Amino acid sequence: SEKLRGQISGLKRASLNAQDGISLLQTAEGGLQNIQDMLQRMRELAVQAG
Amino acid sequence: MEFSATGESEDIKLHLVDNAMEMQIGANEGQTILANIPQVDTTSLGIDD
Repeated sequence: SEKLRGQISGLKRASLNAQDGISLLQTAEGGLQNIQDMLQRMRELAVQAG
Repeated sequence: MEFSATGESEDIKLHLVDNAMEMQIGANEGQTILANIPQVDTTSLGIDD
């Protein structure tokens, strides 16, 4: 009983930790998407000249 | 009247720089069109005198 209760509590804690982690990657992806969108306008205006 | 050659050489120096028209016609490097327009006037046509 003691071993199983310990494992159950650990599983619950890890379950919370995973979502705590995933939020960070979501934010980073959003920022990188903004940067990617900007670079294309830079390319278009660069090819404007010539 | 009498004419004669000077007998000694003369040096004249000429400076000259290229400056056609380049048009970008493609969406990448190298894709271009070159355009020239020669000079036109009385001196070029040879009727100035």
